[PDB]
Amino acid sequence: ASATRVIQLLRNWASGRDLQAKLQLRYQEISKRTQPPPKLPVGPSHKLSNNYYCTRDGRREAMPPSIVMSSQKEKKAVTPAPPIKRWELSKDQPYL
Amino acid sequence: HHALIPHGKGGRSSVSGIVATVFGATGFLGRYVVNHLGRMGSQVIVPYRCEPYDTMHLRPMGDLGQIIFMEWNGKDKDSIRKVVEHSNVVINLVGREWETKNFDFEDVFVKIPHAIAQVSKEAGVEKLIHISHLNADIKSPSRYLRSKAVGEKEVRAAFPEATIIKPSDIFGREDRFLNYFASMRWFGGVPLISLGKETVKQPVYIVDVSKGIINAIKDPDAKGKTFAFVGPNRYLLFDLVQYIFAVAYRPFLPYPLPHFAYRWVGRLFEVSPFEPWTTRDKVERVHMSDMTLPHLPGLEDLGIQATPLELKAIEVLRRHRTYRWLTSEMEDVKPAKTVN
Amino acid sequence: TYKFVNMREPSMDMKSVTDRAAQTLLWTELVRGLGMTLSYLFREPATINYPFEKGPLSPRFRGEHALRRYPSGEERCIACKLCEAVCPAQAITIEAEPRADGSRRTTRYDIDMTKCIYCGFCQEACPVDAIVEGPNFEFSTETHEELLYNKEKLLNNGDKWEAEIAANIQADYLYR
Amino acid sequence: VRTSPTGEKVTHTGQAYDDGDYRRVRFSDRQKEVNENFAIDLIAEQPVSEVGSRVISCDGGGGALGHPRVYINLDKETKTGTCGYCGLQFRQPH
Amino acid sequence: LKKTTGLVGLAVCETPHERLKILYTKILDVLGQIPKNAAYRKYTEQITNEKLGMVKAEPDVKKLEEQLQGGQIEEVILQAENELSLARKMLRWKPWEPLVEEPPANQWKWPI
Amino acid sequence: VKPIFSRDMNEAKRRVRELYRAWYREVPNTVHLFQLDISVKQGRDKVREMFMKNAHVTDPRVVDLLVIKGKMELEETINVWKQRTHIMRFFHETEAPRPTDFLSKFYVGHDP
Amino acid sequence: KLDITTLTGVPEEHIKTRKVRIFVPARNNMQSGVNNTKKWKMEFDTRERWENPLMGWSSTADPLSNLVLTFSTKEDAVAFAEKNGWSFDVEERKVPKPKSKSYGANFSWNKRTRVST
Ligand SMILES: NC(=O)C1=CN([C@@H]2O[C@H](COP(=O)(O)OP(=O)(O)OC[C@H]3O[C@@H](n4cnc5c(N)ncnc54)[C@H](OP(=O)(O)O)[C@@H]3O)[C@@H](O)[C@H]2O)C=CC1
Ligand code: SF4
Repeated sequence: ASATRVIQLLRNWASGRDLQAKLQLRYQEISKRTQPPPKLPVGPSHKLSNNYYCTRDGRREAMPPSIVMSSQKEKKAVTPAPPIKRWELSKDQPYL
Repeated sequence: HHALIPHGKGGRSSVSGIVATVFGATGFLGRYVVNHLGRMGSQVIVPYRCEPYDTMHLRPMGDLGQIIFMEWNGKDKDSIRKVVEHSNVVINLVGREWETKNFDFEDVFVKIPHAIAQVSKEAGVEKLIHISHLNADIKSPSRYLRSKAVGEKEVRAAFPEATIIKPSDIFGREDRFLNYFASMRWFGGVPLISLGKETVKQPVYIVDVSKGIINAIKDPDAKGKTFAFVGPNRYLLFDLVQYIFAVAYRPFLPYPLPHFAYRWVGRLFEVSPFEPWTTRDKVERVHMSDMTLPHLPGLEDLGIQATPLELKAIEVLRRHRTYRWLTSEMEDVKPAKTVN
Repeated sequence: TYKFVNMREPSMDMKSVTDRAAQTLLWTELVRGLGMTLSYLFREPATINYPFEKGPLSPRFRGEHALRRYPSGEERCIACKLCEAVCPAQAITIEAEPRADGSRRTTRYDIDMTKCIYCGFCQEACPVDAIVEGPNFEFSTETHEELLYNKEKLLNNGDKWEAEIAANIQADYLYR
Repeated sequence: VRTSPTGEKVTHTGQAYDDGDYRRVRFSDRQKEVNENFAIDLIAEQPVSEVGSRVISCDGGGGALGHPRVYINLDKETKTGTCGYCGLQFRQPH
Repeated sequence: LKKTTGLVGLAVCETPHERLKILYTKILDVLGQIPKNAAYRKYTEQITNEKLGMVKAEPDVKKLEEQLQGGQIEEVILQAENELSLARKMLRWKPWEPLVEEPPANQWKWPI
Repeated sequence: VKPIFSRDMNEAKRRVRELYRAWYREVPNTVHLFQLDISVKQGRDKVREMFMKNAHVTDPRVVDLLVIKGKMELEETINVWKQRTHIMRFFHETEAPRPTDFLSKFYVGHDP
Repeated sequence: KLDITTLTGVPEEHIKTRKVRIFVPARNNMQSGVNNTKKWKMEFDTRERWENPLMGWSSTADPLSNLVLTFSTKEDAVAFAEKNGWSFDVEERKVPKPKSKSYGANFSWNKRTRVST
C-alpha cells in the first residue's frame, strides 16, 4: 500500500500482525487480464479406431433394479453395511 | 376510424377494445374509471398535467402497455388532438372544485370541455362522456355550477351525440363531500346553514358512478342521452352530517349559521391571502339541496343499482375514525333520517 | 479426521488465574477488538469510485442480449428456434418466414428481459453465434415495457456493442 | 428503410402501423426503434465470388467464429449458389 | 472413567457392565415371549447373545468398546434400551404374521 | 375402505354440524378483528352457501376430509394467519358478474 | 361413484364445461418411430387464444390449456376422469394392421407388383 511508515507501524501494532505482508487489497500480483490463447485437450473418446459407442455407452448399461424379494410369487444376522470405524483425532491440531 | 374487436374473457390481459382517453384521470372519479377500464383491458391514454410521480398510482391499474401517460396542456388544443387522436372514446372529467389563479371556473368548465369535445369530433372520436353536477344549471347561483351548465351546452354543441352524465354528490374512500363534513369537526364546531334543514342531499357512491360511466360507454343507447346519477336515498343535510359524525364517532357541535353573523367568518376565510378556503362556491354548494330531475335517465337505466350510503359510509369514514372509536368499540350507529 | 473445537481446560495455577481475573476486570479482549478496528481504520478503503471507476469483469460475462451480424452485414440468426427450446424461462419468442431473398430469417425475435434469467443458454446454443449476451449491464429502465425487447432493439444493441462483443468472443471462443 | 404513408419508418420485416390501427399511439411522444441497416440490401451488395471447382465450402469466415461448414454445388450456370447461413453467392467462371 | 461421552445429552455410566447385562437379559426375556419361528426372535437372540458374551468376557471398558464396535459404551446401553422397546412393541405388532394384503396389480410398476 | 373419522354418514353429519356451529359463532369475531366492512349476517350467509356447496357429497370419507379442511380454515381465521385479503377472497367483489344464460354467453365469447 | 371434485379445488366452470379427450396419440407422420404411440393421453378441450396488444404474444385464460396426462390403460384414464368429474370422450386405440411384405413380389413374372425401377 501507499501508507507511510508511521501508519504502517501503528496499524501493525494495533493488529498484532504484520498487515503489510498480507494486504486485502490487490496489487500487481493479480494475473494479467489478457492471456495467451488457450488450446484445450481432447478427451479419451477422441480416437479414430476401436471407439465404437457400444463399448462406451454408459446409459444403455443401466438396468432395472434387481428384485431381492417379492410378495407376489441358522442364518447369520446381517447389517446394511459393516459398522463405521471411529474417527481418529487429527494429528495436525487435535484441539483448537 | 379505430374499430377494435373485443377479445378474451374480459380480464386484465383481455382486449375489451375500448381505447379511451380519460381526462382528469388523476381525479377522485378518474382513479376508479381508469381502474375499471384497465380491469377490462381497455387501452387508457391518460392525459396528465402534474408530475409523473402523482400519476404513478394509476400505473398498476392496467396491464403492460394498457395505460399510456402523455402530458397535455389545458389551453393548447394540439395536446388534446394528440391525446384523442387514436381514441374511440374520450371521457371529460376536468373539474376544479375551487377556482385557481391561472384557471378560473369558466376556463375549466367551458373552454376546456368545449375544446376537448370539438377536437374529439375533429379526430373522429366515436363516443364522448361529459360530467356536470345535477345541481349545475344555467341559472344556478354558484358561478362554477353556471359555468358547468354552459360547458355542458357547448359540449353538446361540439359533440351532438355525447353522453353528458349528470351525477349528484359523490362519496367514496377519497371523497371530497363526506370527508369535508368529517373535517368540519376540526373547524371549531359544525357550521350548518339553516342547521342544514333546507338542504336535502342524495349522495351516489363513487364505484356506482364509475361503473355507470363504463356501462354507458359500453351500451349503444347511451349516446346523445343526458344521464343523471342520483343517490339511493335523500337525506337532509342535518341528517347526513349527524350520521357522518356518528360513524366517525366525533362530538357533534352543530351551530347554525346566521347570514350576517357568520358572514364575518366567511369574510375572514376569504381574507386569507390564499384561496377563500376552497372559495365560497363550495359553501354555496353546501347551501343547496340536490335538484330532482326525474326526466333524465338514472343508474338503473344503465343497469347499475345505486348502493345505499349507510352500507358504504363505514368504509368511507373509518379513516376519520380515531381512538375515539378504536379504544371504545361500543356498538355501531343508526342510519340517517331519509327525507324521501 | 475430526478436530475438537472448544474441549480445552483452563489452567488453575495462580499466574493463569491472575491473568484471567485481569482479563475480566481490565477488559483486555475488548481492547484487542478495539485495536483491530483501529488498524482497519488506518487501512486503505476498498471502495471504487463508481461510476468513474468500474468493477472488473471477464470476457465470459453475461449481460444484455445482442443479435450479431456477419461481416457482410447480414444478420447471423437463421431461425433455428434452438434458443427458444433451450430458454429455461421461455423469454425468447421467435417467428420466421422466408424473406424476399429466399433466406431463412426471423420476422419476430422478442427477448423478455423481465422473464429471462441471464442463464447464458442460447449464447452457448445458437449454432451461428447470433444472440450473444453483451458486456453491458447498466441498462435499467424507468418502465416495465422498455425491458420487453424487440428484434429491432436486439439488432440495435448488437450494432452498438459489436466492437466489444467481437473482442470478447475472440478472447473466449477457444475455451468454448 | 422506406417511410409508410402514415409517416412511420417501415421495418425490415415490413412492419408499419396502418392509419386505422390505434397502436400507433405508443409512439406519440416517443420514437419507434427501427434498425436502419437492412440485411437484404447489405447481402445483395456483396460481390459474387467466382470459384473454379464444382463444389465449394463456406464457413462464413473466421472458422469456428462463423457458421457450420456447408458444401455448395455450382453446376447450374443460370443461378449462383447461395450459402444457406452466410448468404454469400458463388458461381463457376464463364 | 471418561469425563464425558462427547455427545451432549449422553452421560457417562458409572456401572456399564451391569447395565448392559441387565438390559440384554431383559431383551432375551422379552424375546422369549415371541414365537420361536419368528425371524425377529432368532436374529435378535443371536445378536443379544453375542453382545452379552462379549460383555461378560471383557472386563475393560475400552476393550469392550473396541470389540463391540458400537461406539462408546453409553451409546451401546442406549442402543440396548432401544432394542428392548422395539421388542416390546414387536410383541404387540406381530410382524411375523403373513402379509396383510398384496398390493394392487401395478402399484409398483415404473415406468408407467 | 378405512374411515378417516366417521364410519357412517350420520357421524360425518354430526361433525359438519359442529364445524358449522364453530364458524357461525366465529363470524362476528372475524368481522370485528379483521375490521371487515361486511355485516355479520352477510358473512354467515356466505358460510351457509359454502356449506351447501359441499352438500351433494354422498360419501362419508369425503365429508370428513372437507370437515378437516374447514377446521384448518377456521383455525386460520381464528388466528390472524389469514389477512383481510384472504378473508374477503370468499366475497368475489372485484370479479365482474359472469352471465349464465346461453344468449349472453354467445354474445360475450366463444366459451361453452 | 368416487367424487374428488370438491377436494380438488378446481373452479366449477372447468369441472363442468370442459370436455377431456382420452386417446393414444397418433404417430407423427413425419417420422417412422412409434415409441410415442404406446401410452394413453388425456387432453382438455381447446379454448380461445388471443394476441397480446403490446407484443402480439398469444394470451390465454384457460388454466388447463397445457395440461396433458399419461395413462397406461384406457380404464385408468376413464377412472381418473370420473373421479375428477370431467366429461370424457374416449377414442379407441388405432393399431397398424398386419401387412404382407415380399421382396420377391417386386419381380413377379405375371403379377402387376413388378417394380419398374
Ligand atoms: N361529487 C363529485 O365528485 C362530482 C364530480 N363532478 C365532476 O366529476 C369530474 C371528476 O370528479 P373528481 O374526480 O371527483 O374531481 P377531482 O377534482 O378530484 O379531479 C378532477 C380532475 O380535473 C383535473 N383538472 C382540473 N383542472 C384542470 C386543468 N386546468 N387542467 C387539467 N386538468 C385539470 C385534475 O387534474 P389535477 O388533479 O392534476 O389538477 C383532476 O384529475 C369533474 O369534472 C367534476 O366537476 C360533478 C358532480 C359531482
Ligand atoms: S439467458 Fe435469458 S433469454 Fe437467454 S436462454 Fe437464458 S433465460 Fe432465455
